[PDB]
Amino acid sequence: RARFVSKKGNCNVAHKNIREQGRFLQDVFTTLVDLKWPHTLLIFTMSFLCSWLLFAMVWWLIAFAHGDLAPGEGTNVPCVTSIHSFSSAFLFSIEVQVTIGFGGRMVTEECPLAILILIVQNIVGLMINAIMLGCIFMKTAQAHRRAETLIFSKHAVITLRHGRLCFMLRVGDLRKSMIISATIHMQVVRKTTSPEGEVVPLHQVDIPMENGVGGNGIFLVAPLIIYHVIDSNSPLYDLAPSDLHHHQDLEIIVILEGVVETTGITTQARTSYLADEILWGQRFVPIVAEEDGRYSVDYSKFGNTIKVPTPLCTARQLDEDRSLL
Amino acid sequence: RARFVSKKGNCNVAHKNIREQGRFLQDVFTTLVDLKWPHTLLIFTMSFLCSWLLFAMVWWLIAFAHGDLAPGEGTNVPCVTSIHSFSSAFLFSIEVQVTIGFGGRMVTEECPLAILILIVQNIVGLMINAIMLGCIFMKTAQAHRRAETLIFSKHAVITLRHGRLCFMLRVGDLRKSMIISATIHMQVVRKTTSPEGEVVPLHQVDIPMENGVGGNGIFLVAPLIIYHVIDSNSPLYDLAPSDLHHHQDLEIIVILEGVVETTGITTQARTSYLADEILWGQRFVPIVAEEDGRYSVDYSKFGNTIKVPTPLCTARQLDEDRSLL
Amino acid sequence: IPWRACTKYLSSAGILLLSLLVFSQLLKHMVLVAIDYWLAKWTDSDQSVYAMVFTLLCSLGIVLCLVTSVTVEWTGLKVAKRLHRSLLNRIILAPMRFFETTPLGSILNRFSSDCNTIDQHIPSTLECLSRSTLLCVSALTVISYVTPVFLVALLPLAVVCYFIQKYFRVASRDLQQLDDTTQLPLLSHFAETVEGLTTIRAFRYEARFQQKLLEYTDSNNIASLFLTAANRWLEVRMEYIGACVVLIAAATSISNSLHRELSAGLVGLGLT
Amino acid sequence: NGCFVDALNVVPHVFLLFITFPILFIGWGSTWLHFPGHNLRWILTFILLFVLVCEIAEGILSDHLHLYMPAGMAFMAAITSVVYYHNIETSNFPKLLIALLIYWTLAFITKTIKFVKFYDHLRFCLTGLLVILYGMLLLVEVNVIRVRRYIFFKTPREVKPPEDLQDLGVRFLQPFVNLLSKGTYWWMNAFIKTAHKKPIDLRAIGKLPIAMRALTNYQRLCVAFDAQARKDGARAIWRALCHAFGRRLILSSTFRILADLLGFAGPLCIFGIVDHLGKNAYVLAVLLFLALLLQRTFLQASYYVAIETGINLRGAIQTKIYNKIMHLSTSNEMTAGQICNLVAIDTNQLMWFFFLCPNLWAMPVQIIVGVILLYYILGVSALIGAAVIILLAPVQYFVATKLSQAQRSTLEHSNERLKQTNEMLRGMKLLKLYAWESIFCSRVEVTRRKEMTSLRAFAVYTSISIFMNTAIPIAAVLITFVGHVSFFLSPSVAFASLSLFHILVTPLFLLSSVVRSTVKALVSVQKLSEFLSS
Ligand SMILES: Nc1ncnc2c1ncn2[C@@H]1O[C@H](COP(=O)(O)OP(=O)(O)OP(O)(O)=S)[C@@H](O)[C@H]1O
Ligand SMILES: Nc1ncnc2c1ncn2[C@@H]1O[C@H](COP(=O)(O)OP(=O)(O)OP(O)(O)=S)[C@@H](O)[C@H]1O
Repeated sequence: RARFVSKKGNCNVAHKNIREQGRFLQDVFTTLVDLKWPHTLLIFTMSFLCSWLLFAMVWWLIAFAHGDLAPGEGTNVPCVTSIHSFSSAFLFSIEVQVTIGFGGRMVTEECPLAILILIVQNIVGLMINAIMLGCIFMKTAQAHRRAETLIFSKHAVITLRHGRLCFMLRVGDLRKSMIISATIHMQVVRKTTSPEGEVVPLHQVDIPMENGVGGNGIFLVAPLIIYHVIDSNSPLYDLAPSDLHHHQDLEIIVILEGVVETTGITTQARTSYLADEILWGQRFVPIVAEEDGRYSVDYSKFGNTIKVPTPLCTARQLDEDRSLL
Repeated sequence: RARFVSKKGNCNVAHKNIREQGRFLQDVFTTLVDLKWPHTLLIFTMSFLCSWLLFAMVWWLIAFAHGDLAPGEGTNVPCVTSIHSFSSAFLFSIEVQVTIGFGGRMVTEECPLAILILIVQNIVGLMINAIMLGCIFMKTAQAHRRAETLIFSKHAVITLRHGRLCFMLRVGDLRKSMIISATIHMQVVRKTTSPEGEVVPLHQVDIPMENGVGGNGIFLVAPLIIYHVIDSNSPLYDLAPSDLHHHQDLEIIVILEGVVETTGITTQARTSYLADEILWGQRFVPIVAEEDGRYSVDYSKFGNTIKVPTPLCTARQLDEDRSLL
Repeated sequence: IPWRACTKYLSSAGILLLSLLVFSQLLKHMVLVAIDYWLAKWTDSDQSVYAMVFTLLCSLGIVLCLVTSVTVEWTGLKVAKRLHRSLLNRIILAPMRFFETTPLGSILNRFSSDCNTIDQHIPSTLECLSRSTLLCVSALTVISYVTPVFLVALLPLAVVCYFIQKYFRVASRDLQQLDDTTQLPLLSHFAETVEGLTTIRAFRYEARFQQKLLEYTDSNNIASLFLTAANRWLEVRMEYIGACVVLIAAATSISNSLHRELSAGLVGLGLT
Repeated sequence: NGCFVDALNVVPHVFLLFITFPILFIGWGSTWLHFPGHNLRWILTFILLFVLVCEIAEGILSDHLHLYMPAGMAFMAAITSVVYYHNIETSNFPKLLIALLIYWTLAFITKTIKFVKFYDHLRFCLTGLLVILYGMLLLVEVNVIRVRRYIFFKTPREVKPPEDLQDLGVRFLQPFVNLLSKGTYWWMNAFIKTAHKKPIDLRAIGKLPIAMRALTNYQRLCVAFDAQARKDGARAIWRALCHAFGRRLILSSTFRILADLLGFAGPLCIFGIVDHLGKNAYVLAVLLFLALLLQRTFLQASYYVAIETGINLRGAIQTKIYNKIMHLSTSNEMTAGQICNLVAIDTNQLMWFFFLCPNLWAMPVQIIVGVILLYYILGVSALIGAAVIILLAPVQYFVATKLSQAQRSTLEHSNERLKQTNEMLRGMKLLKLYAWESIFCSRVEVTRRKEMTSLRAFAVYTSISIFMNTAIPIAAVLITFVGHVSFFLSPSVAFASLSLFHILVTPLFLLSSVVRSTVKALVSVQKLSEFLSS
C-alpha cells in the first residue's frame, strides 16, 4: 500500500495542480542552493563563461570599430595595445575580468570608451563573484547529511511496563558531534470519520513523548529507547493486536529536530512505521555494557529482539481488565 | 567507576561496531570543519599545493609538446612567451592560478589549447577558493569555546528549604557577553529494573527545574543557584543519605543550552555529578555583596561551603515524617 | 626471574667447572669466527700454506666443541646430584608441625617434577642458549669488523629489538600459563564422564555435557591459537629487522669495501 | 620523442597522488567489508612493487632525471592505491572505486603508447609486465563494479558486513583483515600493547570465529566420514581426514616449497655480487633484500596455516571421540586410562604430526636443490661434501632413538622414587615421633643414585647430539676445501658453499624428528581407529 513518508526521510506525497505564480523561480538563489553539486557547479561555470564571452565579444567589437584592429604602423595607438584577433581579445577579457591582470596588452588613456567598458566590466565581475561565493557558502551549510547519520531501528515493539501497555523505539547518534536540544514530535495518521459524517483521508494527531514532569525534547548520547505510555485518553488506545499486522492502515511517524553544534543549523529526521512493520510483545536486548573502564555500546544488537511472555490483548480490553484487575 | 560524561563536557561512552555506510566522509566539509586548526590548515595548504602542482605539470607538458620548449630563435612564437624550464612553468602556474598575474611570461593568441587550459584553470581555482573560504568561515563560528567559559561548582549540596528537601547547584558566566534564552535540562541516570523483569543498563529521567509558574529556562547575569524541590513524585525521592557517598551509582547531569549573542549559534554545556561527588546538609556562602555603588561578585567563595544543622534522613522517610510532622 | 636462582644453580657446580665451561665456549666461538676470517685472506690469490692453516683451524674447532659438550654434561649431572641430596637433607630436619601445615601435593610435587624437569631439560636448553647468544654476538662483531661504518648503523636497529623484547615476554609468559589452565579441567572432565557413564546416560544429560565439552575445547583452542599467533608475530618482526641489517650491510660493503676500501675479502664475511 | 612519452607517463601518477591527499588527510585526521578480488588486488600490487624496483634499477643503469621518474612516480601511485583500498575496506563507497578506475585506464593508455613506440624501433620485458599487471587490476575493478554498485542499477544489494568475524565481541580476527596483515600479523600490535599493561585473561581474550570451532570442524570431519563410510577402518579414517582438511594443508605446503626455493636462491646472488666486485651489484643487493623478506614471510605464513589446520584437526577428532564415548558399552579402569591417554598423548601426537606434515613434503626438494646447486659451484668435490652433511641425518635419528630408550628406563626409576616419598610426606607426625626419618632418607638416597646413573648415559647422548650439530658444518668445509684444491677458488665459491652448508644444515635436523613423529602418528591413528570402532 501507499506510504506517507519514506524510510530514508524523504516525503512521498506527490503534489498535483500547483498554481505556480512564479515564486518557484522568484527564490532565485534559495532555489539553486538546494540543488545537487554537479548542477550547481554546472550553472556556476555557465554564469562565469557567459559573462566572459559577453565582454570578450564587446571588446573584440570595440577594437574592430576604433580601427585599431586594422594592423597599421603609426598614426594611431590602439585603445588596447597589442590586440590582433578575437583570440587575443578573449584573452584580454579573461585577463581583466577574473583579475589576473597579465599586462601584455595595455588599455590606454586615448579612448574613454574603453575606460567605460572596463569600469562596468569590473563591477559586474565583482558582483557576480560576490554572489557566487555567498551562495556556495550558504550551500556548504547543508547539514541534511547530518540528518543522514541518525538512525532508527527498523521496526518498533510494544511491551508492558509498570502494569500499563507501552511502546518502545530506538534512536541513536553516529558521530562524536552532538545535536543540541533535539525534540521529538511523534504523530499518528489514519483515515478518520467523524461522528458528524465527515471523513478525512488522513488525520495527524500528536501522541505524547513521556519524559519527566513534562517537556517535548530529549538528550542523545547513547541509544535511548523512547518511552510512551498509551492510556485511555491516547488516540492509539483503541486498536487490537491481531488486526494490526495485515489489514489496518496506521502510519506512526517520528520527527526528531535539533541543531547541530558546528554549523548551528537546525536539522531534523523523519521516519514512518507501518501497520505491517510494527510487532507485538517483545523486548530489545541491552546495548550498553560496563566495559573495562567505560560504557561500550554494541550496535550489532541494535535491531535485535527477544521474546517476552506478556499477555496479548487490546488496549481497550486491557484497560477494562485493569479495571477488573 | 565509569562516568557517563566527563566534567569538561566531553562525552565518555566509546562507540563500538558502527555499521559505517560512508556517511562519515559523505559530510565532506561538515566533517573537516569539525577538526582542529593544525589539521584544517594542513589540509587547506595541501589542497592548494595539490592543484597548483597539477596544473604546473600540465603546463610544463603542453609547452614541451608544442615544441616552444625547445630553445629556438624565429619560425615560432611560444604559446607562453619566455618559458624555459619546469621552474619557470611552475612560476607561471602560481602566477595565473592565485591571480597575482606577473605578466613576465605571456600566454599568446597563437595556441587555443593554452586558452582552454587557462579557462579551466581559473574556474577550478575560483571554485576551490570559494569553498576554502566558506568552510573556514563556517569554522570561525565554533563557539564551543564559549561553552568552555561557563563554569559549574565542583560538587552540589542539598538542603531543607520551606520545610521540604532541596538540592542546590551553582552556575555562572565568565564574560560580559550574555547567552540568550539559556534553558536547563536536568537529568538523572541509573541502572533500573522494571517490575516486568526488564533491566536497563542506564535510564535517563527528567528532574524538573523549579522556576516560577513553569518554564524550562533561566536568565544568567550573576551566579544563580538552581533550585529544585524533590517531592514524592520525583524519581530521586527514594534514596538514602548514608548510601549515596560510597556504594550507589547515580550520575546527575545538567545540560544548559543557549545561543550566544554575537555569533548567533546555539551552544550548550554538559556536566555530571557522581554519587561520591555530591554531599549532604550544607549551604553555600553568599557571593553577591552590596559594594560601593554596585554589586560585587567574589568568585573565591564560589565553591565555598558552610555547615548547617539540618536533619539527616531519607527523602521517603522525611516525607513520612512530614506526614507525621 | 632474577639472576639469583641461576647464580645459586651455577654455584652449586662450583668454581671448578664454571670457568671451564665459559672460557671454553668463548674460545670455541672465537675459533669458529677466526676460521672464516682466515678463509677471507685465503680467497684472493702461498695457496698450500693457506690450506694447511685452514686445516689446523678446522681441527681446533671440533676438538674444542667436544670439550665444551663434555663439560656441560658433567656439570649438569653434578649439579643435579648435589641439589637432590641437599633437598632431601633439608626436608629431613623439618619440624612436625611444618609437615602437617603444608599439603602433601606441593612437597611431593617438587621431587616428582622439578627434579625430573631439571634433569631432562636444563642442560640441553642451557647449552642451546649459550651457543645461540655467543653465535649472535660473534656475528655482530664480524659484520662490524668487516664494515667499520656498518657497525654504527646496526646499533640503532638492535635497540629496536629491546622494545620488541619486553612487550613480547610480558605476554608470551601470560598466554603460556593460560594454555596450561585450559588443558587441566578438559582432561579431568573426560575422566568424570567415563566413570559415571551409566548415571549420565540414565539422566539423559548427554546434551548438556557435550555442550560443556565444546565450551572447554573452544577455551583450549583460543589459547593454543593466540600463543602461536604471538610467536608468529615476534618471528616475523625479528626477521624483518634481520633482513634490514643484511640490506644495510651489503649496501655499505659494495661501496666502502670496493670503491675506496678496495678490499674484496671483507664483503664475503659480512654478507654471509 | 622519448622524453615526451616519459612525461606523459608521469602525468597520471601525479593526478592520482594529488586526488588521494585530501581524502587521505580527512581519513587520517568497526565493520570490515571485503570485495571480490581483494587478495588478487594485493598480490598484483606486490608484483607491481617488484616490477617498479626493476624499473628503478634500469633507470640507475641508464643514467637524465625525466627518463627514470616514471618508476618513482608509479611507486607512490601504487602505495597510494593501497592507501585508497585500505580506506575503502574500512568504509565502503561507490565513488572512490571509480576514482581508482580512472587512473588505471589512463596508466594503461600511456603504457600502450610506450609499447607501440618501442615496437617501431631490457626495457621491453618490464614495460610488458607492467601492462599485463595494470590490465588485470583493471579487470578486477570491472568485476567490482559488476558485483555491487559502481553505476549498475539503483541498489547494490550490498552484502551486510560479515557478522561471523565482526559481530559481538571477538578478539582473534585472523580471517577478517587485510591480506598484508594476514602475512605480517599487524593486527597483533594492539593486542600485545594492551597486554603489556593489563593482565590477559579469558574475559580479556576473544572468542573463536565461526570458521574454527568444535562444531565446524566436527561437521566437516563427520561429513567426510559419512561420504566415505556410505561407500563401504584405518585407511578409511585417514582418507576421511585428508579429504576433510583438504585445501589448507596443500596451500601451506606450496607456500613452504616456494619459500624453500627462494632460500636456496639467496646465496647465488651473494655469489654473483662477490664475483662482480672482484673483477650490476646494487641491483643484486636490493634483489637479495626483497628475496629474503619474501622468502621468510612465505615461510611464516606456511607455518601458521599448518598450525591452524592442526588445531582444527585436534578439536575435531577430540569432540568426535567424545561423541563416541556416549554410545560405548559398559563391558569395555584400564580402558579409562587408555581413553585419557588417547586424548593426552595420542591426539597431541596426531596434531604435531599435522604440524610437521608440510615439512615432510618440502624437505626432499630442499636437499635436492641444495646438492645440485653446490655441485655446479664446486664441481665433483662438492659431491663429496654433499655426502658428509647428508650422512648426519640418519645418524641423528639413531642418536634420537637411543635417547628415547634411556628416557624410558629413567622414567621407571623416577616413578618408584615418588612412591617412596608419598609415604614420608604423609606419616609426618608418625615419622618424627620416633625420629626414624633418617632411616627412610637413606633409602630415598639409595633410589636417587640409580636415577643419577641413568641420567649419565642420557646426557652423554645429548652431548653427542650437540657435538655433531656443530661438528658436521666444520667437517664439511674441511674435507671439501682440502679435498677440492689440494686434491683434485675465488672467494665467491667458498663463501657460497659456506652459506649453502648452513642453509642445508638447518633443515637436516628436522627430518629425523619428522620421521619419528610420522611413525608415532601412524601408530596413534591405528589406536584411535581401534578405539573409535568398538
Ligand atoms: N491550486 C493552487 N496552487 C497553489 N496556490 C494556490 C492555488 N489556488 C490558490 N492558491 C493561492 O493560495 C490561496 C488559496 O486561496 P484560494 O483557494 O485560491 O481562494 P480564492 O478566493 O479563489 O483566491 P484566488 O484563487 O487567488 S481569487 C490563494 O490566495 C492563492 O494565491
Ligand atoms: N551496527 C550499525 N551501525 C550503524 N548503523 C546501523 C547498524 N545497523 C543498522 N544500522 C542502520 O540503522 C538502521 C537500524 O535498523 P537495523 O537494526 O539494521 O534493522 P534491519 O532490518 O536489519 O535493517 P538493515 O540492517 O539495513 S537490512 C538500519 O536501517 C541501518 O541502516
